[PDB]
Amino acid sequence: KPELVCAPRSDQMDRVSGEGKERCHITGDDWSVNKHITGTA
Amino acid sequence: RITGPGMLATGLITGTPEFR
Amino acid sequence: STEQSLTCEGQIISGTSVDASDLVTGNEIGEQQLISGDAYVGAQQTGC
Amino acid sequence: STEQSLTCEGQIISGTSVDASDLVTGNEIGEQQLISGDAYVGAQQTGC
Amino acid sequence: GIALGMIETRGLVPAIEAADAMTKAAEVRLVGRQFVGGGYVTVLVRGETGAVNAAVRAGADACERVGDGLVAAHIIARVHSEVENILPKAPQ
Amino acid sequence: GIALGMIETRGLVPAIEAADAMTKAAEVRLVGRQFVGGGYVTVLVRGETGAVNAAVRAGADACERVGDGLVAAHIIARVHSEVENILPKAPQ
Amino acid sequence: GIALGMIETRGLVPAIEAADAMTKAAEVRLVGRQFVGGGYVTVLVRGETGAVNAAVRAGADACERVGDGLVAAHIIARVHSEVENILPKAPQ
Amino acid sequence: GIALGMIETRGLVPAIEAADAMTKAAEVRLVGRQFVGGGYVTVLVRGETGAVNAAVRAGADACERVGDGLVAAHIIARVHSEVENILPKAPQ
Amino acid sequence: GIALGMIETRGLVPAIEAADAMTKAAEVRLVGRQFVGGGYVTVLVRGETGAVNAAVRAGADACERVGDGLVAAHIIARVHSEVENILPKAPQ
Amino acid sequence: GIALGMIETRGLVPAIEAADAMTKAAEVRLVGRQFVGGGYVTVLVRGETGAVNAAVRAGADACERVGDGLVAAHIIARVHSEVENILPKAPQ
Amino acid sequence: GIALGMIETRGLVPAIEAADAMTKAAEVRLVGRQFVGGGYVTVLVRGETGAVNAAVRAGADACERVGDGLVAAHIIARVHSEVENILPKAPQ
Amino acid sequence: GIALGMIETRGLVPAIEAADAMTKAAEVRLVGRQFVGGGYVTVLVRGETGAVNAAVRAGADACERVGDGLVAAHIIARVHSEVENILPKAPQ
Amino acid sequence: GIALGMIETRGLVPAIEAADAMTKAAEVRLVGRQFVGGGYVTVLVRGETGAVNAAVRAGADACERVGDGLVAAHIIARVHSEVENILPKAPQ
Amino acid sequence: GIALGMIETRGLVPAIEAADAMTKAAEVRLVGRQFVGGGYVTVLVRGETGAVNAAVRAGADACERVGDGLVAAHIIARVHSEVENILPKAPQ
Amino acid sequence: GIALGMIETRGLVPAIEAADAMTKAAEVRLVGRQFVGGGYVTVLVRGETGAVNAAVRAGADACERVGDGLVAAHIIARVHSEVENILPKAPQ
Amino acid sequence: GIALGMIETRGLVPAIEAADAMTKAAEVRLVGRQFVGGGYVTVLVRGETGAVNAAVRAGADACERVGDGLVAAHIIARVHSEVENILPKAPQ
Amino acid sequence: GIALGMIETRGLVPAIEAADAMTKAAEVRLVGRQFVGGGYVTVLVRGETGAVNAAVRAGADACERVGDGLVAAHIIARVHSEVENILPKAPQ
Amino acid sequence: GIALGMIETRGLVPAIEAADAMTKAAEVRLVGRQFVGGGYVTVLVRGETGAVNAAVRAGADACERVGDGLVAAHIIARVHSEVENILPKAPQ
Amino acid sequence: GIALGMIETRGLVPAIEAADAMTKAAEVRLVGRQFVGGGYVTVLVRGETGAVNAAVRAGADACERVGDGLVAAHIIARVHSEVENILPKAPQ
Amino acid sequence: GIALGMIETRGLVPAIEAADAMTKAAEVRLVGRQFVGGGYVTVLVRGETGAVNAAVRAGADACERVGDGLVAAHIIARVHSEVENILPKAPQ
Amino acid sequence: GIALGMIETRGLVPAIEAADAMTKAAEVRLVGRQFVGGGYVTVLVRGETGAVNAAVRAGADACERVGDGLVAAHIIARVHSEVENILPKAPQ
Amino acid sequence: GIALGMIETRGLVPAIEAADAMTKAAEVRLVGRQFVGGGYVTVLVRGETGAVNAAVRAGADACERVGDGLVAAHIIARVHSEVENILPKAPQ
Repeated sequence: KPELVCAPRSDQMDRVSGEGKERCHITGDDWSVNKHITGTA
Repeated sequence: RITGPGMLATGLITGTPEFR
Repeated sequence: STEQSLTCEGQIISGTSVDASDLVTGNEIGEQQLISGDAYVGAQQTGC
Repeated sequence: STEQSLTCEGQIISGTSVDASDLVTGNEIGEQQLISGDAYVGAQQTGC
Repeated sequence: GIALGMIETRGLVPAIEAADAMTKAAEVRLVGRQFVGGGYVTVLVRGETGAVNAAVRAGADACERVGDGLVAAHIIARVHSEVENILPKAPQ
Repeated sequence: GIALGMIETRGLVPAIEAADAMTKAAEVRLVGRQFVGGGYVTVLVRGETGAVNAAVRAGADACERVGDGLVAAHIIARVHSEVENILPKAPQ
Repeated sequence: GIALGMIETRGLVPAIEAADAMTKAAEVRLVGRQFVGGGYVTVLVRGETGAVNAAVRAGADACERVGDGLVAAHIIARVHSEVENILPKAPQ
Repeated sequence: GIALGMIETRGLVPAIEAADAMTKAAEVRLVGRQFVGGGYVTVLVRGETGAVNAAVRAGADACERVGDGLVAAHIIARVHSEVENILPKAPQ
Repeated sequence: GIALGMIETRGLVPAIEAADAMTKAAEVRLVGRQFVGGGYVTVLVRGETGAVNAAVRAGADACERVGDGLVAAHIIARVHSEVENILPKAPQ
Repeated sequence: GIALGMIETRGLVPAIEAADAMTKAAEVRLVGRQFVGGGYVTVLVRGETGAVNAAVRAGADACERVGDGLVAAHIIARVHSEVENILPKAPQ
Repeated sequence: GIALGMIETRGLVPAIEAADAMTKAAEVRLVGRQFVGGGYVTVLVRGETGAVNAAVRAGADACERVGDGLVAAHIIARVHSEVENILPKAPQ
Repeated sequence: GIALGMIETRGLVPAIEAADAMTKAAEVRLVGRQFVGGGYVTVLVRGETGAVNAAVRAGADACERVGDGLVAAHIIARVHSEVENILPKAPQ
Repeated sequence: GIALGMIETRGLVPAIEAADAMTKAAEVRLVGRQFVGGGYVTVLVRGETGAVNAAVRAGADACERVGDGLVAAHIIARVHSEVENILPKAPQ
Repeated sequence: GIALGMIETRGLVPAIEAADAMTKAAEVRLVGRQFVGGGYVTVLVRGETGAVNAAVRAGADACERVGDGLVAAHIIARVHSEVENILPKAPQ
Repeated sequence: GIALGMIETRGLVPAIEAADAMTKAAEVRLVGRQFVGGGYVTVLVRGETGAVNAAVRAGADACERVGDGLVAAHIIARVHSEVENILPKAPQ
Repeated sequence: GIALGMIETRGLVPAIEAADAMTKAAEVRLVGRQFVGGGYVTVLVRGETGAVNAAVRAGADACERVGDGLVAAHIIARVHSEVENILPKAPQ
Repeated sequence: GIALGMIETRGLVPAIEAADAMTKAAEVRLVGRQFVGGGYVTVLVRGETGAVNAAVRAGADACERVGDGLVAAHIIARVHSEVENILPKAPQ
Repeated sequence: GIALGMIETRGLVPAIEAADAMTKAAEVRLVGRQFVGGGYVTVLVRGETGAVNAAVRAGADACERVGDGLVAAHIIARVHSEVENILPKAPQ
Repeated sequence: GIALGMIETRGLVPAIEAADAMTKAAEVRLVGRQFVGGGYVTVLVRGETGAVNAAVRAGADACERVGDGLVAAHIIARVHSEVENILPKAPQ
Repeated sequence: GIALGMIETRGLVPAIEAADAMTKAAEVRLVGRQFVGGGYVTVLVRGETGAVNAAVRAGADACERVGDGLVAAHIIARVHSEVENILPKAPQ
Repeated sequence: GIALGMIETRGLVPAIEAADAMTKAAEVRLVGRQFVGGGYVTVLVRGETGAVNAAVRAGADACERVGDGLVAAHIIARVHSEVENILPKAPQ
Repeated sequence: GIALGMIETRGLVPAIEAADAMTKAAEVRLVGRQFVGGGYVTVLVRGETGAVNAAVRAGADACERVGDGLVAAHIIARVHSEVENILPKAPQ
């Protein structure tokens, strides 16, 4: 596992900054998407 | 060959004397 | 491309064509034959 | 010259073409400019 | 239709073959079979100008290698009124 | 029978030989022997497709070398209804 | 008009383009679009022999580039009365 | 007759051409056209065994170059009673 | 029919000859003669596509060597409804 | 009977030939023709085990080289009670 | 409007994505989605020529990546009256 | 629709051809044909901007090789109010 | 039991053999046979999870070497209620 | 519950696995299981945008390896009102 | 029909097999079997020439490798009236 | 039953031994013992397809080693009705 | 039926496997299971002669690689009355 | 839907572009536009948190390439009541 | 119309030049001149997709090299109804 | 449960160890211990398909190196109802 | 609210910070905190899928840098009915 | 069923995710969640052996990488009655 659940604060600024930030790796049935899925932003 | 729950966990299970 | 349906005398007929086509089938029989009288096909298919 | 009226992503948009033609004139002002937004002309002339 | 398509053959066997292909291959209506003499047989078929062209081409190829073969294949898009007197009109 | 089988020969003697061979070979009914003119004699037989095929093959072989010989041997499984107007119905 | 002109394509977009080019090319009547299955779609037009020949020729040229492409272009100047039972009368 | 003549093709344009050539060629009665799915189209004719052999040959070599082509050409001289249920008696 | 066949020439002598040839050769109706200006005269004939094609093939040949010459020979097997407004309905 | 014999072929023509051979060889009942889709046609027969064994063997031989080909010939001497629902009972 | 814009795709997911991209991009009225068979699906839209061009371009771009991608992208600015009988009027 | 499209030609035959290709290509009215003198003929079409672009482009491609050729194919998306006085309103 | 076992095959003969093999192997009630189209046939069974594992193994082996063969074998130990709406209840 | 998520698979077994995994993951109602033809099966579900993204991820991962495989996984957070006329609302 | 098909075999087992194959294959009627003497059995069928050809070929194929084997397989398309005195009239 | 089983032997002693073995082996009915001539003696049994298959197998094995030997062992699962006119019904 | 199918094996596991394969394979009933002594175990079934043959072959194939294997497979199409005294009437 | 999603851009053109893409992408209701000053333009959309996230992501991608560019993209799932005074209440 | 074409420039002079060119170019309705701040000035025109495209292309040409120049040139064929609230309805 | 698991051994000591290991390993009920004869001992258990698999493997492994060893270890998830007549129900 | 979102931390101070950030960020209910033992503290929130994802992301960011740190962040859109027995219904 | 399946994890977030996968996967019942201390949390499920094997495999695969991770995943098909005293009967 990466040492920290959430990515380093300086690694980058997220695409969408608040309550849409992808820095933290939230496992489970989260609203993220992967390579397979199309139709996303 | 035959997909399903029996294919999900590999080497992480213990205590299964499943035949063959 | 098209040779524009030349008549036997050499004049160019333009517009709609009843001439031979490679994509078209069914009307191929007797395409190459030179049929006398009034011209209804070009001088390419017949060779007139 | 039909070629095809291609788009930025590479899909051929066959049929009626509003793209600029060598024969046609008067619709050629800023024909090659990059107008962001909805795609109306092929990437053949403007690019992307 | 008033166009006329004619096929002349050396013998009767090619003439029958030509008439068969002509009538099956378009709307054309078979009008006559005239023994010109000396072996020539003419099969005359009347129809529209487009239909007659399809028939005559089919007939000419049908009888090209049957017997002595095709002497002449002719199409008249519009026959003059007077020529219809010397043309076969009856079904036979 | 509806199929038509025709043999064309140069001279009457091969035609009668062709008619004899055709009518003996299969169940084909002789419908006509036409003098086309110019020394062509056509014999026509109407029968079922199998009989017509067998008869015509026999006819061509029999009269192949008899006299001047053969001009054409033709089999038509079905003749358009319009063509039947230019075919003999009974021999003469 | 009785001549039949058919165009077959891999998909419906080429078929519709062919139907448009055919109906515009000459005075022919669209009589049916058939979904043969397996991605083959056939368009049948009915008209005069000269009209159908012109229509099918233009239709074949237009739809060749469109989509997967053209499969079959066929003109039949006169279809036998038996065939017409398996031929659509009007578009579905 | 009772014999059965079948021609199977990849598309409907070859099937109609085969059906047209078959019916014109010999005394056969077109019975059915089937959309087997996946592009296969079957045209079935009935008649005398000799007639069916003539028709299938005409249909096979007439529809070979049109469209994707000819898949199967086949004759059955006599058809069992059980099979008559799986064959289409009515023209379509 | 509705197919349109136009022949353009440099002068009235080649135009009148072309008009005479077109009407004599095939079954078409001469609908108009137009003085385009600049010495160009256009004769327009109408009829079925088969007849119109035969007519314009006859007209082009006839007027090639008469007078200044043939400018354009064109066939429109089916004209849009709008274009019929700019075409003379009958010669005046 | 109870024994089940299936022959699957690509296209209909091979399947009709297989069905004729099966229903001629032994006392079996043609229970169904199933257009599986994509060109697959299945013919199912039922009867006694010995009769079905002969029927399916004869069918496989007959349609092996007919048309596109044979896909599978399968015999089941006794199908489960549950499977009887998916099997056809008599043909369409 | 009278212009037609069609997008052909492999599968249904690209078709629904293409349909969504069209109706969102420009003023095009969806008229239906047709299951051609063999995996093809087409979505037809209607509107003005300018709107349809923008719609078809947006649709083709949006569906290239999705799934098996698109098969054809075609604009027909004006459809002949006959073709209107084979195009859906409203979606189902 | 106020967009103006114009096609000028040397002779009436290309002008009629261009007007046919234009009106067929898209939904554009034909608003007159002016004989400019010296062999020139100008056909004016009015419609929506997108439709006019497709029509004029289609018209230029059609009459380029017809007769003496195409002179000018021009588009004016919007004309000044004063200029509309010098434009024909309906076909003549 | 509520576990679901599915076997997908190319053609119907492998599917019938699979369904027969699965039902005979373990306590699995056959529930449906769906024609997916394009050659795919699927057989679905329900039973206890242990039974379905044995049945699916047998069915996969049974249909592996039959015809075009097997495509997919899958076991779902528990199926959500919403998916019950898209599962056959009894074979038809 | 507006966001639409569609998964397209080759065969019905991977589609049922996708539907189960899609529905188990989050609160999405299964609206349709469409047989596109040619082997394509599409399962559409509807729900809130957050749930749909979770559902489609589970389906794409679950059905990726089952059978022939996954074709497309697509999400549309809001479909145009026109598109809903082509979207199933209850699965049959 | 009147065509005669004959198969001569050594022993009765080959002959009865030939009779079954001959009658099954084509539309012919068994007119009798004769024990020639010295282990010769002749089976005779009468019918149309087309059927007799198909029948005899099926009989020759069937009995070639049965028992001692096939001696002869003959087709007389038309037997002279005299030979009918020696031929069997109906089977015994 | 209807299936026919036949054994051909050189001499009568193997023929009678075969007949005893057939009737003792399975539930079949001995319907004839025929002196073909030249040595051959044929014993025919009739019964169910399964019964006759067992009966003939026992007959062949028992008769093989008795006397000059065995010439043929043949089954005919369905006997065409025409072929029953040359089959003994009750033994002589 | 009356035919008796006997399978003999060394041990009981192979015999139970063979009784399970026999009964499932074809339409037969398990009359008994006798312990011969010294290891041998015999399983007897009854059914139609054709069904019993299929069952025993399936039974032999199933148990030949289970335990010490198959010793004897047998069929008796008709069992004499005396032997029925020493056969198990019904399974214990 | 009470979540708040905001996109900031340099220049109004990206702001209008972002609002079009954000509203069309998902179910977010546009709530205002504010000229910050110095070239910054902010557009605020409310809606469900899941839908608002999808909208903002779509808007950011679409407006990034247009004009000077994207400055910020934000979502607040539950905006505190004190901040609701400074947010626009609806677009004017 | 609905299509929106906006040109963003630095300073008022380029914006006035762009606005002058856009309204002159095609049938577009100048709807607003917005001072974004920081030197940005945006001119929005409304019209049909074809007309707006001709305006935004022409308008970006004029002001590309006027003053500081052009920042963004955008076209939206169909703006979502929500966005229309944040767009000026007429230049104040 | 129906599932049957049988372990055959040489001598009793392995059978008791196999019986012990089987019952301890999984939830299987011991139903019979049978002395086949000649040193064979068979131990049968009944349970669920999953339980029987777990038990039989446990029993087979345990008794391999005990005494003379293991002869067979057989699992039958479902036994035809007929076989249940010859299976013990409780050990004695 | 049926979706579950869990944050696990090392210590209680990060847990309460996560609970405060999670609850103030989105509309969720803090349903419990559990002292897992070993210095792990899990805070659980129940809400809608959109709200939960916003909350957990707010929770993870808040407690990441407070105390020993964040161990796990998890969202379960659908929690099985059984799982709810191991989840606190309401906060302590 | 009585087969016991245990999954042990470091923390509670992995345990709840595991329990969700286990119960969702197969027909198991969550019977207990044990806090072993030191950050070990165990979830116990009871069901039939086939169901538990599927449930445990799903739980191990689902929580393998969730949070701190997975410690152990075991399956006991039959627990000794003594061990039942230490296993929870229902969870709290």
